[PDB]
Amino acid sequence: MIQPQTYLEVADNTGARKIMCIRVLKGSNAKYATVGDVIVASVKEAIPRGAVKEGDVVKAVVVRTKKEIKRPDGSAIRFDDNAAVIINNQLEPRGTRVFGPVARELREKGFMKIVSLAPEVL
Amino acid sequence: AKHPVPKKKTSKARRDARRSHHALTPPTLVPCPECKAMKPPHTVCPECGYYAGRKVLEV
Amino acid sequence: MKGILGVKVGMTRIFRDDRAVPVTVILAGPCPVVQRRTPEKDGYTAVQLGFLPQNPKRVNRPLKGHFAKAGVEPVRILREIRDFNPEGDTVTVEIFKPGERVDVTGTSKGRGFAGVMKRWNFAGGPDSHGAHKIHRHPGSIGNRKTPGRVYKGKKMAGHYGAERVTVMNLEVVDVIPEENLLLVKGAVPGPNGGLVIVRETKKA
Amino acid sequence: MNRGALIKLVESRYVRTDLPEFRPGDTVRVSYKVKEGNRTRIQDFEGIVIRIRRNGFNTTFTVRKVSYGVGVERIFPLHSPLIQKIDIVQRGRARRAKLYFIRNLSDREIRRKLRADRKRIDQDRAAERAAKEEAQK
Amino acid sequence: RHLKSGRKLNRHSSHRLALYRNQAKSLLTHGRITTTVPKAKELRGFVDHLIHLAKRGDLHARRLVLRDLQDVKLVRKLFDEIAPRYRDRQGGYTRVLKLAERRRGDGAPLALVELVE
RNA sequence: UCGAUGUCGGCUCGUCGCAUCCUGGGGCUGAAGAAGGUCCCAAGGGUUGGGCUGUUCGCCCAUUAAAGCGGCACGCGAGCUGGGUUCAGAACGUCGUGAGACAGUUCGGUCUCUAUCCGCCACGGGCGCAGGAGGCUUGAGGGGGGCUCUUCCUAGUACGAGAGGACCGGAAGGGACGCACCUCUGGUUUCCCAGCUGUCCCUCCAGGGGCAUAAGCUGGGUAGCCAUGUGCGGAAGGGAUAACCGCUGAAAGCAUCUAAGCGGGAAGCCCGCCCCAAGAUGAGGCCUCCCACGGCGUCAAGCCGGUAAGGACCCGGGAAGACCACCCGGUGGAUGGGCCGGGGGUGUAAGCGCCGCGAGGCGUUGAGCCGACCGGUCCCAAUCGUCCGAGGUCU
RNA sequence: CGAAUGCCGGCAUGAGUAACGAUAAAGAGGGUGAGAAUCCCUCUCGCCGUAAGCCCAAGGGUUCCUACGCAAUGGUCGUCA
RNA sequence: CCGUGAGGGAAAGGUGAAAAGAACCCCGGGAGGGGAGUGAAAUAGAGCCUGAAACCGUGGGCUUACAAGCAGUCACGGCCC
Repeated sequence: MIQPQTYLEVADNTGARKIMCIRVLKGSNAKYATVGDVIVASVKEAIPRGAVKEGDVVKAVVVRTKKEIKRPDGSAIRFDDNAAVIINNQLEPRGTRVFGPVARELREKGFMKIVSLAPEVL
Repeated sequence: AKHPVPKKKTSKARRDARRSHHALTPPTLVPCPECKAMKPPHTVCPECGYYAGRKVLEV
Repeated sequence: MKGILGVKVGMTRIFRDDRAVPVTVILAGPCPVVQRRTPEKDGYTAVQLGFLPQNPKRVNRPLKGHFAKAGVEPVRILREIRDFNPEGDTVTVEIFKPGERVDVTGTSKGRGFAGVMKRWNFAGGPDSHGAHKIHRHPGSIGNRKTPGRVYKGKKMAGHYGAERVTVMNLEVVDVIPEENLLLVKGAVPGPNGGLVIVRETKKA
Repeated sequence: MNRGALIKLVESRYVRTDLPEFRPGDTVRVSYKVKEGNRTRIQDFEGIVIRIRRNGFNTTFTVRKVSYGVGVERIFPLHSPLIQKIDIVQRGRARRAKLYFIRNLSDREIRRKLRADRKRIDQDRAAERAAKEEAQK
Repeated sequence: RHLKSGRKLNRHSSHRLALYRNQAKSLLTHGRITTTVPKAKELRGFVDHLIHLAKRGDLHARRLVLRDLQDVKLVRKLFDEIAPRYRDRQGGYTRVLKLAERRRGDGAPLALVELVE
């Protein structure tokens, strides 16, 4: 459950490290975002050079969360952080890598490259 | 005293009428078998007591 | 309009296809039709069914052997089932098939003298900043000289729940004739052991 | 009527009697994973069991794993698409039932807080029982 | 909707326990106690449990009863002269009957509690 | 209205108006398509989260289908706030010789436990419903609810000066909101289990208890109550219309949706759905029960006294409940309590054996303890009883 | 005299309502007596312990001890003070 | 009684000619009653002559649970003396 003001760790080599949610792009009033939901977010801290400077305002897609994801089959999964991946408006990732696991919910949500690029889909 | 207060002295009419449901119910009693007496049900009472059971004092 | 008296027993989940489906089990013991209303004498048509069988012949005034299966009329009394007129000797669960959709009516749990902001979800006062005896209170309830009154229907505090509730269009997931059992899509008014009635749905 | 319960127990007929027993020790096992049009691909999850939550049928259990940077905690029904379940090291000998304390303090601090349970292992010796005497005894 | 759940209670934890105990000692001592109905009604199941333990008469059970009663003299009487009296009786070793009229004081209904037998 | 009508804004709670910001109809268009513009009909439902200021409002960030404008004493302080305004203290700039003064600034500054009437939300008592009962019902009439976005298929095909992209029809996903639910997930779980410190005590060791909160502290945690969890809902469908579009058609040889008639046509009206509901004194219906004058008035209660079917009281209780009410039991009984089994929580008790100098460690042992949950068992307790209550008015 | 938020007095209403003055905490068995949750005794339980324990100043002025009492006082009760 | 003090400053009359002030019995722990008794009188019984009103009771008549009110009034009709 990500909401505006939540900080999110980034899981790619875009050059950011922390972004912080400013809106969730679901409805007109979607309260929280979860895996596969896209969000707007300000960039909070970043590595010297790269695509993403501090205070750039970017779109990312939640790929891990702290609060569990329930599955149809009754099962669940939970990460030890909330992470996002940064994306360009037409919904392709900007980076070239992605670090750490990702939830398979992104597959149904049509995030193929990200999924390929993960080391492990949980 | 402060904020709300009564606005008019209340009629004897309206008073006695509020008290409509104030009348008490007479205590509910029955006769002690094995003893000539009127007690409430479900109670061991010193006119008698019970049978193979505890009570005041009797020979 | 099918329908049967029954008792909420409680819930678990099962697996379908490859997914956990929560279900509430209902026992719809066979229901001896003990009167039929006709439009002729009663005005409207329905069938009065009976449910929980056992009884130490506590039949006094409703001796009403009148219909065949007066089989000592049911503890849990008997209810009608509006427009419905079937094989006039008992209603089983064979009545239903898996897949079918049903409306379920029972009795929501009795919450007692509820607050507003439970009875209604009201916002309640701030836990801090502002003074301190109005945290769970309802705020204003009006304007001033016009209308100089409170409206009918004002959401306020009081007896909440312990009331009829019909939840609608539940999947029947499986039917065990053998045991007069019945599985649906979980979450039916009322507590376990509790009386319910179970009718074909309204999406048609 | 009489057993509000024992009725419901009757419905749970998707029970299992094939899974090794384990408890907050250290199992690892498979799944089922949909994708690619199919409901095929079995994938293995591999971890310390953090907590079993008992309730007959629909008792669940949960498994911790360190995937790359991240911790991952899984939660399992104890039933249904779980093809196999065989366990790694019945260690723990955890002094306690629920052991979430390891979330905060995981690394080698785990290892020397969750030493082997030779007792349960040494009865898995006895359970070796692979004397090949079928059609022979 | 407080109450969908077991065991009545006025006084807070520390002091309510203290009451079941001080009633237990007392019941086991004199064999007859006189109390307000509710108090009596709860005291019933607290003692039955102790009595039962005493019938099995193993060291553990003695230790186990000493938690609530703290007195060895009394605990003995229990294990040696009370718990034997049952031994052919399973459950319900305690009786509670109400009395007529209350206290000129606050009008509280009274019951009495007996060890049965 | 000065023998007092608290006087901005905020919050909470709403309800109304339409001159409509979305959403539904529609006519003009300088409407190719898509997207606008403009007016007409239409509030049913909606109308976001932040930064700045006490602000109203406004500007800005990110969204959105949309980010409407008003009334209700600039709605709402016997509901809260008191930031501003608005007492006494202090300061600046400024005016006055001064004492002091300024909708100019600035820092600070007491907002009252008890509701009598009306109103409103709940729940009962009385009586009536023209014999007396126990059930099941009908629904006059109320209330609730009414939302909306995306993606895809038709088809990149009608249309196109191309550089985009429909109508109609068909599918699959979301967002808020509403009613219910505890299987899952996630909380609490005040004594269910374990571990810990200090001290006093029981009994010296071991083993326990008190207090460190109204749980000493810590780690877990059933039932229940719950949302972050789960299932459902708005509908389909019918009817009458609005703006609007037509058929046939005179008065008026033509023309005209109209004067006679007839068709289309809105998220709007009515019905359909969910809940209340016969005090609907207009007190309804059906099923089934009990029926007799026994003794006295002016002759059917306006009569008492026993009754009948039934019903109270008293008692055990209940996911019912402030009390009341409701529901279920009362020995023909499993209603609570106890006990037993199953679930479940804790996570190998004490004692003894062994190992180590010892703190300890192993074994016995998934032990021992063990609330509510699903059950069983007459061991304990619902003993024994009483009081009500038709005897049935007229053509 | 009917009004002066009149003056003195008595008696209403709110009302069997709010309250009964520290959340340190009680329980049982015996006595006593017309009557006892409230008095005496005992045993369990809790609270204070640079005190809520002990001793002195000031202030108060018989509140001290004992025997009788229970109208009133004691926020209930009272056999106790 | 109030106030350190100067000072402030109430309330409260009435048995009957005579106390003849109610022995004794009864219920009650007493307080109070009921009989007896005194008296011309005891609804003269002791803050007791007279004993108004507010206010609170008990009994009796008429009357009210589908009506809306400055409470009265005018008219009819019923029931009661």
